[PDB]
Amino acid sequence: GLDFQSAKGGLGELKRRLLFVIGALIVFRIGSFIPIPGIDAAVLAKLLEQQRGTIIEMFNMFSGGALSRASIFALGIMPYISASIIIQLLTVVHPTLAEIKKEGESGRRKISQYTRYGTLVLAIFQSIGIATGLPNMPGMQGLVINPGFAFYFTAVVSLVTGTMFLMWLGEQITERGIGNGISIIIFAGIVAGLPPAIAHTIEQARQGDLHFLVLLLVAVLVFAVTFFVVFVERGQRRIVVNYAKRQQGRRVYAAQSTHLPLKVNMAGVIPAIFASSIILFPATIASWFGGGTGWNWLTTISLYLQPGQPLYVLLYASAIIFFCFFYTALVFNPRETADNLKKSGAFVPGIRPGEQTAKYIDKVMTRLTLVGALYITFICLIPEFMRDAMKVPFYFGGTSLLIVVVVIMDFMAQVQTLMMSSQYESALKKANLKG
Amino acid sequence: EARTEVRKVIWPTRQETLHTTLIVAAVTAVMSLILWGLDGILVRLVSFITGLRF
Amino acid sequence: MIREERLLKVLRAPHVSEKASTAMEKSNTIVLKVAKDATKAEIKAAVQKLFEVEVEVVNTLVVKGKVKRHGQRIGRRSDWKKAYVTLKEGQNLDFVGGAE
Amino acid sequence: MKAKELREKSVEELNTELLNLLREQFNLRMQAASGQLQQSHLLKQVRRDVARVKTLLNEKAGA
Amino acid sequence: FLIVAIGLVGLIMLQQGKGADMGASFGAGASATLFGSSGSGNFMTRMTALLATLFFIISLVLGNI
Amino acid sequence: AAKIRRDDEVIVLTGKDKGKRGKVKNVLSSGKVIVEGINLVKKHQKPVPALNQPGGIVEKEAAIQVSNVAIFNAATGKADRVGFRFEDGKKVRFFKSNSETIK
RNA sequence: UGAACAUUGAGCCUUGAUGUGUAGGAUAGGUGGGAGGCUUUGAAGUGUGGACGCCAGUCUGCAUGGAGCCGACCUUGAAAUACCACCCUUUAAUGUUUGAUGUUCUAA
RNA sequence: CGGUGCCGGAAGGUUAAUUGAUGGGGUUAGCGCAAGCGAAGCUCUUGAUCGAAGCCCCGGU
RNA sequence: CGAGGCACUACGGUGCUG
RNA sequence: AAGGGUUCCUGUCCAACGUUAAUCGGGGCAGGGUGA
RNA sequence: AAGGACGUGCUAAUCUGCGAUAAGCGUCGGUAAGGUGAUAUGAACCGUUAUAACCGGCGAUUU
Repeated sequence: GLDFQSAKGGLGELKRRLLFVIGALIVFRIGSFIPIPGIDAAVLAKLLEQQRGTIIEMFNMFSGGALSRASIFALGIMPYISASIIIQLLTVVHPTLAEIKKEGESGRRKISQYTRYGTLVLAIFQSIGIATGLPNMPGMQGLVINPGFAFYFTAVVSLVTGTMFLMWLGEQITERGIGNGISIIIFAGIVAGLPPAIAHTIEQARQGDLHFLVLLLVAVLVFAVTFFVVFVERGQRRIVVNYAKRQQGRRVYAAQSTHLPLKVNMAGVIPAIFASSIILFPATIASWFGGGTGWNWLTTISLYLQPGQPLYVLLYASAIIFFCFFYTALVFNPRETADNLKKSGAFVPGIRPGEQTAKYIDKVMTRLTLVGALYITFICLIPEFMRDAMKVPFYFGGTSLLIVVVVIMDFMAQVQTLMMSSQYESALKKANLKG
Repeated sequence: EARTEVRKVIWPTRQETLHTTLIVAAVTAVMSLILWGLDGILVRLVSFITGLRF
Repeated sequence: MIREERLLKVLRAPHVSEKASTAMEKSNTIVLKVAKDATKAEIKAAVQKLFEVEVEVVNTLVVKGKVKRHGQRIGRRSDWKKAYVTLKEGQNLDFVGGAE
Repeated sequence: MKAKELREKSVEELNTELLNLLREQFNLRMQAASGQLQQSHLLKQVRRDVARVKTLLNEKAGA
Repeated sequence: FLIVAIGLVGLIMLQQGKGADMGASFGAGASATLFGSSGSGNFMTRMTALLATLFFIISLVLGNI
Repeated sequence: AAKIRRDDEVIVLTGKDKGKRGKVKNVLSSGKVIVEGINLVKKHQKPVPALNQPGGIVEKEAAIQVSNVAIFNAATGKADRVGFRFEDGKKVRFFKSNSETIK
């Protein structure tokens, strides 16, 4: 804890990135605690406890406590995630958009521009939608002034600016290095409530209570699902075979050495976060317009699938598998490997660069994400199954659990690799010189 | 057929495992500490912020 | 018995390397390395009795090394045999049930 | 080595070697040539253990 | 009538920001991957940045206190 | 017989390396040993891969002779044959270099 | 690597009949013994073959013959004869020995 | 048809190995005072005798 | 099998049809 | 056929070696390929 | 049998050693703190004074 701090402070490039990474997470909850004008936190706070929809609640835990208290970032990262994929699907549908994306850097930059103007259009639709939805029957709002044109107009302006800032803050820190703006926002929001509960439990009891018993069950579950993710992540699919022989001697034999070990064996990091972002995105807004004055049919469809009864589990689970397997197919890698091999003076047979190598990456890519997608659905049923006897825990198990493991495991996969050579270098230095 | 062919090559590619993953689970627990400790920082620094700006 | 345990040792290594052994292993036939045995009868009975595939007649051809132009001597890697063992039922690629 | 060979007998070693030869060295050596998993130490055993058993038989009909 | 006039202005702040990204894409692309280099510093348009964060902490004191 | 082992302390009879001691990390069959901090040369080591093989001219342990280094006993820098006369069920070393007889 | 039978030289002989010069009746190669045969089928006489036919003749095998021997119980010469040894021969049959050929055989 | 070669003939001459007659020599029992003669046995040398094909010769080609 | 045509393709070629 | 024995093809590389240059080759480098 | 042919290691040409029990296997003793023969010591591991390796006597396998 202390050691990792010295190590990342010691190399000056790491220091000043981890400065903004930490602070971003901090500034995320700065905004959430301080109410904004044109909407007041308290009226919103009771109104979301009463619910208009199970739909709304789900939406609230990804996006964080910035939708719970009436504050900027409320819409959150989730319209940008919904936008990026929708643009990528729309590229195939249109003849016109396909050409803009293919043509050079500038075309790919325009697509990327259209998506961020996209994102902001959906934000203004959601702020209109949310603002007028609330005080017209299911609740009432405003102590700054009572409802009216002024009240909704000012309300819109605030959240829109909020979302602009959020999208620019995510983009900023990707560029600089360390952490993604997608993982930053979801992570801040969900985990904020977690340490008081944990902190409470340790103090109260150690051999059991009731409240300890339910948390303790979830503690077995959490470790199981962590095991399974590190189980799928170890494997061997890296093929090593030196090109030619180039006489013998030197080491065990001096051949042109070409090691090609890619992959990791892990899928459903990025895709699982998209798949969930997308399906709640129509749904939540639909709910808002039918609790308020708007659509009653659009909401009904949302209910038909997502959670309410365990009959609806099988409809979210086909959609999860599907949206993940979709997202990966879009992401370019089924043939990346073969183009690289060519570029390097490293050649070989039994896997000769060109078309045959490509066919092998395309095989690899497919079975890999499909199996990572399957694990995701199993993981959900496992709390369901063990809870149908011993009580009904409702701590981190299912959706709650995956977000936390993926984020710490992504971030300290990349970050422990830098960190751990820093540690090694420190220890060997003390030992060789003085220390 | 078609769906059996996806399943009959996937049944031999289901391997991907190790033991000593309890090492990695001890670091999932240290990884958990980092999220508990960053969200406890929020309560600390954002409460100084609740004095001021709240 | 039909044959002993030492007439059930005849496979030490497959052959999968590139064209006509990845192409002619997926779409049709199958291929495996027969070191220096000089038999066909026992390679048919091998992947029956052990493993789980049934095959047609095993087809035999000698390969006169995979040449190395110059080495410590002149190179040259010693003789071996390639055999098309040729499936008729089971239609799997083997390496099922853990290594075989 | 020493005590290993000596604490076996005629009947015992016979039933142990079928396993050694076929699918404790057999599985390994095939796997190994295919890049799946080959560990050099593991080759040194099994191969040199089934071998050890056959010695005793023609030497003294079991140790 | 500060909240009404400055409100229209808050929207203005949204413009200069929505554009900063649109044009600020000579090394950024949604989920792109570009590790910076010798180029960077603090923008030229970061004056917009400071104008933003400052703008909302500003609506803090003005709105309630 | 032998004075070196795998934890031997020397004092060194090699010039520019006298008054210097360390453990004997490993014995070589070339009549060599590796003594600490002295066999270091600046070695022009290729950084092909950069982070998987180190750049620079890195200080790197060679090997010096066993017959131009000299044991330190436990009080004296004396070296002139060590006794194996004593048996504890296997040969044991002691000094006859000074005749102090500390094993 | 041999046998009978047949011929035919040559080697020892064994057993019978002469060994003729001149002179000597004739049968003297030489040497020695020597008046000797007196029997009655037996020489001789009467006849034969051979010896000489050179001087009457006898000799010597055999038929007749029981007829009592003969170098002439001469004598010439260097030696005298019968008869016995025997030089040696002329000559014949046996025992053979050997070398040639011939003939027939089988058993090498 | 002399010569030379081949074919044929033997009347006679010439003629090996082989068989070894005779002559000469050495030794000594014995006799001899010497000199010399020396049986028997054993030996050295000499060769009478018989010796074919071949040659000579007589024809033909 | 097939003169020749219908598709897409990296422009190497493959399928469809006769 | 004989004989050669991989010289065939593929990815690659040009210092020497093809009467020259040489990106190319049967040259350097190693694999892939001969199925009754 | 002498002598070969062809293999054989962790893998890879050849050398060294050895034979499908194949750079070894057993058995009795010596010996040992470092090692797994070489070009090329790498990858993996083993020993550490009493548990690697090497040496010698006997045996085994010896296509």
